[PDB]
Amino acid sequence: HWGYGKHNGPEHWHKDFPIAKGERQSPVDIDTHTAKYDPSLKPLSVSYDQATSLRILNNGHAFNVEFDDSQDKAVLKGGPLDGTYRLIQIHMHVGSLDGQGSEHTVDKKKYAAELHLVHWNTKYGDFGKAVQQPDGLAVLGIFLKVGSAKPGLQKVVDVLDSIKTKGKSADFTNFDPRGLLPESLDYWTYPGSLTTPPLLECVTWIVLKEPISVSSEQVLKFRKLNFNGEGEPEELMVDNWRPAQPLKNRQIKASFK
Ligand SMILES: [Cu+2]
Repeated sequence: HWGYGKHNGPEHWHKDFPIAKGERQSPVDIDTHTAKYDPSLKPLSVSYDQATSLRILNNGHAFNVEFDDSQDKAVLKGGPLDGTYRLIQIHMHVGSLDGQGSEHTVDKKKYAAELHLVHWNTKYGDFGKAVQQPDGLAVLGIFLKVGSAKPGLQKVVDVLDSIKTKGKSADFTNFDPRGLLPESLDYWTYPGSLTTPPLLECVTWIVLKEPISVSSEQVLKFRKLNFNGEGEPEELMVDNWRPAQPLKNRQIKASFK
């Protein structure tokens, strides 16, 4: 199996999933001084108006909000993308200390957490088929930094008690993901992979420059989930992040100067 522990952590993943040592693995450190600004990139289009959330679940790796992706309700397009990408899931990578938690780093700096809004290319029929394509997924990464409480996240915060342990799930309809975005849509983009097994290199990464803020109380609560199942020794779901991987010969582009 796999996890974030000493014996099944990121350093062990390559034995079950050889692609862990591939050419386009994620996350990566974003060196703001070498990223290439590209004014040819069309603007990032986020259309979450009729988004329809379904459930929130603790799969032992993170909390996950699942959406109905049977139609073009909550979609992502524009930016470096060709076609339409449907939102299917949102989860969070969180640290144990405010100075760590994010998967992507900026000039080596790590944020307290990182939200990943996963979308898949509609020209592929469904998510399962999409992950098998180099351009099958588009994942929006949003950093979290301590500040004023974030209303959009309080919705999640308010339900955490119900999904404390691995396998627990709860109804999570009428959740508006628009509430998870910072003011600016400026971003960095590069070709990468899923950051948890199977680690398929099928995603176009779009990492927002502006982190959203969350209150200390909110962050504390997001660290109260468990990796373990109910009844087993309690293992706090903290530091469920994969460290930065070798960029190799990939170019990180910026949508802003
Ligand atoms: Cu993720």
